[PDB]
Amino acid sequence: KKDDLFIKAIQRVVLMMGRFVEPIDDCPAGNIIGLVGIDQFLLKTGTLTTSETAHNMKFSVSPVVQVAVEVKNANDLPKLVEGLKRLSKSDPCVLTYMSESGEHIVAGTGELHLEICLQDLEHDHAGVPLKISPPVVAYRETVESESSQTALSKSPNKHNRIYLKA
Amino acid sequence: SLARAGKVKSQTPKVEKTEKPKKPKGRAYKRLLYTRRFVNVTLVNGKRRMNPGPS
Amino acid sequence: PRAPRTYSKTYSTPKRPYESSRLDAELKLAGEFGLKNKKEIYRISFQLSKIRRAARDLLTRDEKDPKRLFEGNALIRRLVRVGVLSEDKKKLDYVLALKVEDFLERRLQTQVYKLGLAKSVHHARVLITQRHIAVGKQIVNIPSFMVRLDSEKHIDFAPTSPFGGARPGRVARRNAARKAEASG
Amino acid sequence: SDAVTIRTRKVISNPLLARKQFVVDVLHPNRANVSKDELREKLAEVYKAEKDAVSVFGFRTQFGGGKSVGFGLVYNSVAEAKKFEPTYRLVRYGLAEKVEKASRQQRKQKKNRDKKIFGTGKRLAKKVARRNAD
Amino acid sequence: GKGKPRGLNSARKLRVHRRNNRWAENNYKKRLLGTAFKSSPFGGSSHAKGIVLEKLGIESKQPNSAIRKCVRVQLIKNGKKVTAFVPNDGCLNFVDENDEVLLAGFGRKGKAKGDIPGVRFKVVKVSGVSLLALWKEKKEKPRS
RNA sequence: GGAUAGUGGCCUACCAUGGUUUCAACGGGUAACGGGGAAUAAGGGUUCGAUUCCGGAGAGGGAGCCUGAGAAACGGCUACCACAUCCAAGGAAGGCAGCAGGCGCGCAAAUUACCCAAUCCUAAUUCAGGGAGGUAGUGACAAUAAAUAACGAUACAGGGCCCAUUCGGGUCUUGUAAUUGGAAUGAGUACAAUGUAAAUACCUUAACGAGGAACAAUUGGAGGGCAAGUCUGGUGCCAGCAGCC
Repeated sequence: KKDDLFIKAIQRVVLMMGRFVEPIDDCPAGNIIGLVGIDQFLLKTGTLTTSETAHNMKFSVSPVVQVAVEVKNANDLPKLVEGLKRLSKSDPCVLTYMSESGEHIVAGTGELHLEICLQDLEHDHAGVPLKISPPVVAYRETVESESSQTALSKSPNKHNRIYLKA
Repeated sequence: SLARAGKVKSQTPKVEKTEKPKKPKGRAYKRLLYTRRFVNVTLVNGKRRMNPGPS
Repeated sequence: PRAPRTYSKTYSTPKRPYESSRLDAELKLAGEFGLKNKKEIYRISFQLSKIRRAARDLLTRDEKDPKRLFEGNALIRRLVRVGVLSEDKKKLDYVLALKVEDFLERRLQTQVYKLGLAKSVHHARVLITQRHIAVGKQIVNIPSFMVRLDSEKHIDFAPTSPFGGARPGRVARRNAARKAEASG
Repeated sequence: SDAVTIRTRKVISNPLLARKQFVVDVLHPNRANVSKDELREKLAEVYKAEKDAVSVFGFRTQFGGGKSVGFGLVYNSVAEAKKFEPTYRLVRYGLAEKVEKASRQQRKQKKNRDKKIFGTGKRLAKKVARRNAD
Repeated sequence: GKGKPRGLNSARKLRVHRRNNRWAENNYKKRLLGTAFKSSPFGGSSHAKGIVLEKLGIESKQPNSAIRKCVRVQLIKNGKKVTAFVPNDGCLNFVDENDEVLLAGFGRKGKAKGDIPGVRFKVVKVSGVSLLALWKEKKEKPRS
């Protein structure tokens, strides 16, 4: 069954030389190479086969710091969404997601991630000014006694009486 | 109160579809129309009614 | 660079499509002669529209005009060739009196019924779309064949079909195989 | 194979290049179609030219089967066919061999590579080779 | 007689008189003056995308006592405040905030649709997901 | 008199004060390249026409120039303007409104595929080259045709008419069936053949391919215009419906 499979054809294979990419006709059954034309949509690193079945092939310090990002410019929602999507594309270990805030909280294994995505969201795919926010929190409530005093309810219809304990 | 968006939509009861073999379509649909409207004389009483309620 | 390919619609919806005076009579026609859709019948109305318009501006002028006599003589030859026009009326007046049926009973969907080989207009469709009738020497698949008054002398069953020989049948052979396997 | 009854139509001869052009109609009841291999030499015994000197192309099948119409062409002699018939059809018949070649881009990439280099490059080759050596 | 001249060589007189008369059409006038281009917030466009900023609770006219749950949407190319109306029930929460909705007309060609004033356009798509298909539970709207 | 290949205020020195204009000059806007045409309709007419054909303008905005018969050429250069690549910090290399493909933009628009086999063009020329072009891929922009189903036998209900032997048969019918039966090809499979530069497409045809639980056809409405409920359950000026009332 097709889970995340696509049948796009190879555009061109290349061999990079210090960002001076030169064209390559074909490549052997080994050695690392550069490839373009079939990335397009991507979520995480994977592999590629040709046969029907074609059976084929964790890091230290998990992301810890969560920081919300809000763009200063008003008309930036499509721009912000595109920027975060291609940031996730370019970051193989990031785990950003909307969370409760819904502002696509930025994750990272240490504050060096915050430092690098500073200049990233400043002069990269986003290319827009923005400010940071304190990390989101999630605090619940509970009870620890047995309702020493009874409860009551009031309404315009005063005949409704409720007596409950917690 | 804007929170009442589709208020009655939520209060409506849950009714599911009933099993029914598919009605033939194409020239059979035109055939099905003829065999029950013109040649059929079941409903020709006063106005040639074709969706009457329970009377 | 390419030469554009000419195309033209062969149907036209009426100005009033929402009224009960015409749908009932139209429902009768589709059921009587067994037509799946009704885009075909507005096409027939389009067929009558062009000849009526061609006839309308033909009689606007006087007689003995060389183009008028050619167009009149050429036209009446077509209708008598297909058969929608009788063989004893060539006064350029009956070419305006055609009604919707006259261009519709000439359809191959009804010719086989008139020959008694279908027993119903809908069963005739069961002989047409499944290539079980050969209006000419070669098998056809078009219900709207527009016979030209000479197919009746040439009509015959399809060669590669039952009642025409050369084969017993497809599912008939399959049923025989099942019977032979069950018997053994 | 049931009553093939091969038959030609509109046969005209032109000694300009020694060929006979005609359109052939074949009716084959109880048969799906006729392949090219046996379709070629059935004209050999009716025209006495040669089995492989004949040439046939097209043969569009009419709707419903049992009849094929297309263009057929017979040749005076084999030796004429080599330098008259285009080589793109001898590969279909097997008389000639299709020249092995890559796609059209490889020739374009090669052509501009020689275009950007002036001369044979034989003198430039070792001078660059020595320059990279030291 | 009968007003307009009927002279053989008078053609230019009633030709220009025709031009001034057809100047009074609602169709002729705004077609050339570009009111749909310089004043309308669509720029001659059948549909346009926008960003919802906040919601509105505008009431209706007599004799209806109801609110249509209108929303405020800002365009991109033009950039002026524009009101929008939620078409169907329960879609207000799907157009709550920060949704890349698309605007569409009402069929009135530049006036109020019904009993809800201050509104002239409606929304049919949200972030590439149509509202009617979601109302039929055919597709899903991405949260972000 | 100069320059042009040519006539000409094209330009030059002199002379005259003139030329057009309410018969719409001149200036402004054009979501203005023009035409051949397209949509719409008895007629008249209105709108559109960048878009396959013809004639014009452009290669980011101008200006200048050689070669060349033919250029103010930009897939030829020179300088500026605003972008913009490589720097081993001296310098050098460029203008996709050419074929694909990318970004920003937008309601809005496809593949960085194969071939000169076709219709031609170019050169020294039959042979070579051409993202001119053709083929294929996406594609519900628009056009044509056309699947999703029919036919027998039993149980009811009928119309002429035969006996007038009682309300008995009903011999020919047309429909409803918690009735059953055979024949029938198509979509999808494709052995094979034709097709095509090789294929992928069409038709033919070994063979596999319905009994509905199946091989499942939807978009809207049912107060009026606008034909389609005084049917059932839920909400009760609230949700809402509604292009109009």
